[PDB]
Amino acid sequence: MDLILLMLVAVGLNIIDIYIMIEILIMGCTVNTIYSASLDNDMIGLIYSLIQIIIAGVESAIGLSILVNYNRIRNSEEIE
Amino acid sequence: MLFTSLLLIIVYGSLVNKSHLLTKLINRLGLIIIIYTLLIHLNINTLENLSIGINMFNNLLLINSFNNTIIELILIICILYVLLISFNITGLSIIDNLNYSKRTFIVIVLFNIIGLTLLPLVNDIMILFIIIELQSYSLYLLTAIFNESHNSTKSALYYFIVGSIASFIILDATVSIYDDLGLTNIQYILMYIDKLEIFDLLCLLFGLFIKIGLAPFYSYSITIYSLSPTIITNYISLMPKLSILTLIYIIMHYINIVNNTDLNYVISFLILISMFIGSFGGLNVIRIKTLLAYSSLLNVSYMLLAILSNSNESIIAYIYYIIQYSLTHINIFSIILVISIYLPIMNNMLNVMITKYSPIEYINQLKNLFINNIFIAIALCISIFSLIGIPPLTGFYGKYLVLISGLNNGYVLLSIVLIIASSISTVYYATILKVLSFDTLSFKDIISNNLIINTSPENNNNEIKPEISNVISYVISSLTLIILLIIIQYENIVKGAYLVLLYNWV
Amino acid sequence: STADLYGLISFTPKRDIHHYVIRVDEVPGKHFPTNTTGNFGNTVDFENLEPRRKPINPYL
Amino acid sequence: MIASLAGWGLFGVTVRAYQQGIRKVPFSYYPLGYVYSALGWVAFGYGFNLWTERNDKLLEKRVEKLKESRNLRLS
Amino acid sequence: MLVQNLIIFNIIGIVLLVLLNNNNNGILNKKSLLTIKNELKLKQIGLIISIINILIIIENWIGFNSNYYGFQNIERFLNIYWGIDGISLLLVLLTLILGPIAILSNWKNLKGYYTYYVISINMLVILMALNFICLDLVSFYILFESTLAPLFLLIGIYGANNKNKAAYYVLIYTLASSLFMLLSIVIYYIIINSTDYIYINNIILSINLQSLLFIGIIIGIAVKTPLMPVHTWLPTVHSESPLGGSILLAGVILKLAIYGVIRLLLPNLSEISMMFTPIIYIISILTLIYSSLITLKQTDLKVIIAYSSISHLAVCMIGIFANNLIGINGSLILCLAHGFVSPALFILVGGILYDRYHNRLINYYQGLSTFMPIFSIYLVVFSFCNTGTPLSGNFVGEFLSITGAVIRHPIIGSLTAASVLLSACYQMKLTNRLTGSVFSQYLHITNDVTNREIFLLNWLLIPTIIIGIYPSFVTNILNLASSTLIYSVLI
Amino acid sequence: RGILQLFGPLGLWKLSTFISSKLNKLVFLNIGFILEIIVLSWLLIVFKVSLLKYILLLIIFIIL
Amino acid sequence: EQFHLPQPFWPTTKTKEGEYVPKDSIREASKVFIGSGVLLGGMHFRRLMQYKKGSARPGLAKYLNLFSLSKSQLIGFPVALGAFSFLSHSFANLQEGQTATGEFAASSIASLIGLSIFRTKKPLSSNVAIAVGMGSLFGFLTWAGNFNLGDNSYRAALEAGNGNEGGFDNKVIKTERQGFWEGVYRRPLSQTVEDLGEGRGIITQ
Ligand SMILES: CCCCCCCCCCCCCCCCCC(=O)OC[C@H](COP(=O)(O)OCCN)OC(=O)CCCCCCCCCCCCCCCCC
Ligand SMILES: CCCCCCCCCCCCCCCCCC(=O)OC[C@H](COP(=O)(O)OCCN)OC(=O)CCCCCCCCCCCCCCCCC
Ligand SMILES: CCCCCCCCCCCC(=O)OC[C@H](COP(=O)(O)OCC[N+](C)(C)C)OC(=O)CCCCCCCCCCC
Ligand SMILES: CCCCCCCCCCCC(=O)OC[C@H](COP(=O)(O)OCC[N+](C)(C)C)OC(=O)CCCCCCCCCCC
Ligand SMILES: CCCCCCCCCCCC(=O)OC[C@H](COP(=O)(O)OCC[N+](C)(C)C)OC(=O)CCCCCCCCCCC
Ligand SMILES: CCCCCCCCCCCC(=O)OC[C@H](COP(=O)(O)OCC[N+](C)(C)C)OC(=O)CCCCCCCCCCC
Repeated sequence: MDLILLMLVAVGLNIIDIYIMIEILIMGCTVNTIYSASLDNDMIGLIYSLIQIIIAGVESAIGLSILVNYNRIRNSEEIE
Repeated sequence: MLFTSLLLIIVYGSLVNKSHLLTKLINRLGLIIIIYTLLIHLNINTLENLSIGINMFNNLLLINSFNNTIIELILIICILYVLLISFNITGLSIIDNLNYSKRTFIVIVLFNIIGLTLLPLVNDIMILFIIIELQSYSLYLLTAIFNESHNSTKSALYYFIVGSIASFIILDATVSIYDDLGLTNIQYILMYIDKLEIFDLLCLLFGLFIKIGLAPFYSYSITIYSLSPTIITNYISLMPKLSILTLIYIIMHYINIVNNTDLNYVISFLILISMFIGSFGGLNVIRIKTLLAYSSLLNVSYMLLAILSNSNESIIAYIYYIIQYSLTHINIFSIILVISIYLPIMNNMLNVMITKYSPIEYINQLKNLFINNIFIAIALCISIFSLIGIPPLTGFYGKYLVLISGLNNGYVLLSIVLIIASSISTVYYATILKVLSFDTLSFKDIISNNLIINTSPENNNNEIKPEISNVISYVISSLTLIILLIIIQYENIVKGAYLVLLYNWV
Repeated sequence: STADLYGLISFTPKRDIHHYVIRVDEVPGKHFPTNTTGNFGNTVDFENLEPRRKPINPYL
Repeated sequence: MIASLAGWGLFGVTVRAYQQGIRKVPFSYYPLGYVYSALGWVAFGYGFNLWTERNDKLLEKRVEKLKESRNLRLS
Repeated sequence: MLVQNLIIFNIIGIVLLVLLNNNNNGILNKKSLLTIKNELKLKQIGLIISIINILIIIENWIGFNSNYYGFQNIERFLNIYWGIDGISLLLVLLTLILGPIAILSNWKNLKGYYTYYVISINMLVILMALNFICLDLVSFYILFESTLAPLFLLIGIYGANNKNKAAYYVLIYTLASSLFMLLSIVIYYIIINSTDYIYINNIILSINLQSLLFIGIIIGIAVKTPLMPVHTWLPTVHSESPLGGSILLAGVILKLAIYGVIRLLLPNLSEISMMFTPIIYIISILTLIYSSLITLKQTDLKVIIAYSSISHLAVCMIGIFANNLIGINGSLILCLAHGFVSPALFILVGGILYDRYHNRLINYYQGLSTFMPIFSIYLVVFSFCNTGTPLSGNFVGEFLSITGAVIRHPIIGSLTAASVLLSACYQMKLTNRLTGSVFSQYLHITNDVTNREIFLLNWLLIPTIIIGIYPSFVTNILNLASSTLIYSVLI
Repeated sequence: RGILQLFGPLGLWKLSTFISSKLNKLVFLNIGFILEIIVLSWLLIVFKVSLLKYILLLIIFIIL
Repeated sequence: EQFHLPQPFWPTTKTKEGEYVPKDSIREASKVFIGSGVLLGGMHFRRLMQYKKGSARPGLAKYLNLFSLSKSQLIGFPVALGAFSFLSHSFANLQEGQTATGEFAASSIASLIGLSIFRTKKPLSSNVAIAVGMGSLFGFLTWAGNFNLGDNSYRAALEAGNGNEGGFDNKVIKTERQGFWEGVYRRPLSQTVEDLGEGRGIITQ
């Protein structure tokens, strides 16, 4: 069911919904890293997992700021 | 030098008052920083010492002669770009003040230069993910530096989403390699190069192919380059390719150890499509930056053929091609920024709107450049004929060396296709030359008192006032003659490329 | 002479999964942050380590 | 080496002369610019000659090992 | 003492013209004296430059040995080796001779920018001349395609109404095809590590690889001679390019394909050239026959001359691919003779009639001998020279090329004799119309051929007659060089 | 003026106009459009390489 | 005595007589036909859901229309690809190997079969011209050696000792024909007679 690109329907029809999809996709990689590190008893993989969480948080902030300013520009006359 | 000086500039810029003059002088400070960085790097890093390859910072980074050459190229090209914002490009306040409006312009560039230089040096999958995001985030900020521009913010929104998906693919590939092997250091992974899924590295390359606008992911790159300001498009369309292509060559160098034929075919398939879209795509377009975006896609495809072959001749071909293409890229965008002073002023059909961010936006805005400035027009013609591949310009030798690597490794189909694509792309390349000069003899006896340059006041009616500032005109003059007169020193330059080794030794 | 020179440089030596360059100069595990002596599965003796493979510098 | 640096200085005069045409000034405008331009590329030419002379030494040393590798292949 | 002096002098010549004309361009609103009389003093300097270029090769000609086998005047310049043999020496002289002739043709018939035109013409003459004295494939290709950039701008700026279409045709036809020749050159540098003329002539490649290399090289050559069916660009370019551009294109550029066969095919791909010879003859014979019949239906005056060059160069391709000395010498003789007669026909059509009436349609002209007797004398004489009438160099070239073709292939090579009839059919039908009947009702009486146009016609006619009556001036130089190209094992 | 123009400047111009018109409609700013193409490229990794020519024929079919 | 014609063909690895186990044309073609139909059919239904997810947003509709296929295309594409897979395998078995002639025939016929389905509202000659064009492209693809020559490249030949690294020697004459990428100083005269034949200057005048 994945090869027919079923996930393209589960994503909503708003720009912020695309942002949510990216966070979920990146979160799946981090969960996989924790899964492998825990089985191996490897703290190096848990270091990688922590880095992925911190880096993904930075990505969300930058993307939101661009989207905030993009919404600001349209409602920017502010004559009142 | 970069990191320490960046912190000082960050604090200093926020302390002094907000003004165009201080921002321009701060931009010159950034120019000195990059120049000092180049001097320090050249003092300690040499080609001979780095031939073996030296690990750094607990083997997280690995520098060799191949990596060092690109870093030196990155610093040099960044110096030429800062000259645009550190000096006048047209001499007119209404046009030039855009570069001096944003104080964080030089700060964001210094952030990206750190990412660009460290990316080819990555030796761990963890630091690979960290650095690729460091470079990607800096590009998003630079694309959105003009936050009062609707197109600039829209492009950055597009850039963020496409790059984030590519970063996820890159992260997904590295995580899958860790699951199979449990190791994060690349050199440790090379011990198991014959026991890991080699198509996981193809997933890694797919993320890198997105970040360089390769087909089928070309569409976002063309849209972003056309909408972004010319001063921003000049950076974001060249700098990411300097570092990512170098990293792709290293990854392909490791992949060729197992020599997976299926891996080569998939990359060949993407190169074949990129040559089709790169050539036929630019045939029917009216924007100059849209035309250059297709030109960028086509030339990256030519370099990828050298990268895919990954042999001794590929090192010579790639190093030469990336250096000469960057110089041609700088020269063309430098001329485009300057020639905005020859635009006629209305004093209407098609209701054409031109903004201050992209004064030159259409190919036909280059009309009568042969009459307006014969030396600048010839400089553009030399650059365009280099992209075509007319010998003995720098462009011909780049394609000549790429063909050598492609045909030596047996890529007969791609070599023939790249030459058909070159002929097809010559059509839109020649269109630029047609606009510049083909109406010279009919418009020689014409009067133009409505040009932008005509609005510039004179000093005393006796001073010989040049139309162009000293710095930008000198850079165009230097780059044009290097492209034209490469035959004089071609033999020695290739000998320098002979000594760039990626673990060849003997 | 020029043809001979280009033949030497342009020749790419064959690489395979049995012969290739790995840039590791030492064996890890001589010191761990804590609990260095684990299940005694580390059989590599650093007191009698044989000489490592050294990288070749063609210019030296 | 003087002839080499003379050529590099000649190239620097060409760059300045080509700059004058770009800026639309007579070629005698500020003649001191040619002195600055020529000495700038003389400095680049001096460094370029050192780069090429150094590269020739490095190439010869590597060629010796390549010939040894070729002899083993041809046997 | 040749390439070094030729390049340095011409580069200094280019700089000299640029400094003088572009000194006062700084929005001076000036008048200046160099621009007086349509920039006479700038055209004169460029004309002097072309004359001096001829003297440069003459100094090396004095030391040329016709009894010495191998390249002479071997010189290293720009990391490239340059040399001269019998075949190269004559082709260089022809290229440099047409320099002043091309400049003098557009002396006072350009709308402006004479300095740009003069520099472009001299640049093209030197670049084409250097292409005959390079000693490797890479250097051959560099000069083979370097002429495209000056020629593309020259046609697009000084061209006729359809100059835009002509500029696209010459740029794309001659580049897309030459790139296939570059592939064969790249293959040589991969498997032999060198593209030197002498080095690659002694190497025998596999019969399959020689077939692939021959096809790649012949595509670039066949488009440039040109041969059917890749010839359609040439009539468009000639009908729209300026007269000086037509002279260089018809007199020099089309001869590079014949010289390309000498250097790139015969001595290095000798085994596959024998196999390809029947195919080359079939293509060239059809090129000769079809072009002559197509010329009978053309209405543009300059297009008719353009198609005539295609038929003659088909004979040159036939002669040069014959495996005997008679065919090879005749092909080289015909190239030299065509290098003078063909520009003269363009001068008569595109330089004399066009500069007065500005219309190239054939329906406007008839009975021109009534008020232009001097024009008709040269038109008739050059028409007979173009048709291969004896006492002209074209007859010597055509007869030996036909004879060499019959020696190479008695059955199908006999068809080359049809050039004697077919060439007279279209050339005389044009000349008979232009001189016969009453003077045209659509033309006003005006000046006959002026002194400047008399000079151009006379000094293009003189070499043709000298070669035609005493071709031993040319044969003696060529005999030793041409004998090396023959491949045969008689036992 | 016939077949050599069909296999020449006139024929290639019509071919170029048809192909370039299709490519002009593929370049527009749309998150859903570029997202599907990126996800579609993942099928190249999944598919066995012997199917590349079938993909190549399929791509040409969509140009029509 | 056949005519002596040039052979501009790149080297290909040959299988001796008795080798080349044939390919099951039906099974290989059925996998492509079924696989293509499920994906094209599956994506069509998925795109219908995207239309129903929202139909008042012009941006989404514009991109969905580009990827949308007509009913004839959803049927024609799997049939054309399935026919291509069958004919390519069937023609390869006849010739004991894959050739550009067989791929030209397989591509042109399969394209014409497909074109007759989803391009019904066009002249037949128009579909023949495209089928010839499509078949020629894949014939050129096979002639060039697919995406890479593989072990028939010069780099592979140079590693195996079949190159020109050792130079050339006129004093050594090899009766057997040299390699594709190998060059020699002097060749046997018998080989020249094989390539060209007696006649216009070989042996006899
Ligand atoms: C002797 C000198 C020879 C020099 C030239 C040699 C090459 C000659 C090429 C001949 C083929 C092109 C000439 C004929 C094409 C004419 C195109 C045309 O007529 O219309 C375009 C056609 C659709 O037809 P339509 O738009 O309706 O026009 C009305 C027709 N009654 O649109 C179509 O249906 C075309 C098919 C769809 C597009 C297919 C594209 C696939 C790739 C084609 C090959 C490109 C290869 C490029 C390689 C480098 C880039 C990878
Ligand atoms: C089943 C999933 C979808 C198929 C995969 C698509 C993605 C991979 C293809 C790579 C190129 C990406 C192009 C962008 C994706 C295409 C999206 C699409 O399908 O849009 C269809 C587009 C518009 O078609 P249109 O008819 O105008 O609109 C239909 C309205 N009823 O029609 C088009 O114009 C799209 C075609 C773009 C041109 C690509 C050409 C690639 C090169 C093919 C020839 C190869 C060149 C070498 C040939 C010789 C090889 C030996
Ligand atoms: C209006 C203007 C129109 C154009 C006019 C052109 C006039 C040319 C001027 C004469 C020049 C001259 O004489 O150059 C000669 C000198 C000295 O050569 P050398 O030191 O022996 O080097 C060896 C030369 N070999 C190999 C031929 C023997 O080389 C130079 O300086 C070269 C100038 C730089 C060319 C650009 C390529 C190198 C870039 C390096 C960084 C990437
Ligand atoms: C040792 C190596 C360096 C060379 C020494 C000189 C350095 C420059 C300082 C001098 C002062 C100056 O540059 O003054 C500025 C001048 C003049 O500009 P203008 O437009 O006439 O100004 C107008 C002033 N009026 C009104 C009086 C006329 O600019 C130049 O001449 C530009 C050339 C820069 C120098 C050459 C650099 C070459 C680098 C290329 C190698 C990669
Ligand atoms: C053999 C090596 C030669 C290389 C260098 C040649 C000179 C380059 C131009 C610099 C000077 C300049 O741009 O000056 C312009 C000159 C002079 O023309 P003008 O009528 O006075 O100019 C108009 C000004 N008016 C109207 C006030 C009088 O015209 C040229 O452009 C001629 C030379 C270029 C011809 C070919 C262009 C494309 C080159 C592509 C290379 C692959
Ligand atoms: C192997 C030998 C190769 C020889 C050369 C190949 C054909 C060259 C055609 C000249 C085109 C030209 O001139 O481009 C200019 C022409 C302009 O057309 P126009 O004349 O104004 O009429 C047409 C315009 N209308 C209808 C308005 C009147 O635009 C084209 O056609 C654009 C497509 C050209 C692509 C060429 C790529 C060739 C690929 C390599 C070979 C497979």
